[PDB]
Amino acid sequence: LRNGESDTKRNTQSQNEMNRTGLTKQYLIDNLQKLYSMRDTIFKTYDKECFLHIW
Amino acid sequence: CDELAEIILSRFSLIMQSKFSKIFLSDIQDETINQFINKLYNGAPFIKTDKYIDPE
Repeated sequence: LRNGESDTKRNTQSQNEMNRTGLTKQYLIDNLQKLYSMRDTIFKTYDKECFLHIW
Repeated sequence: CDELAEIILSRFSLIMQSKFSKIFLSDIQDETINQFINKLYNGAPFIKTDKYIDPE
């Protein structure tokens, strides 16, 4: 006559960490055309509201 | 005379209402307007300004 017993306890603790970084650079020719008046329109509002418009 | 009084009330109100003026729109202290009016009121066949006064 043979009797057996058996126990077991497991305990697993895990940790993850994932860091992602991306930089998608897109070259459109349209964005180059819109560059033109970007700086100039700064001094079109200066001209209209601070300086004399008659010769 | 009641019918005549009402017409005169309308005729006189039209005389006092009918007054014409020229109105310049610009910034509240843009000294160009004063110069522009001074030229325009006197003789001024040709007046030179910039695009921002927009006479039309």
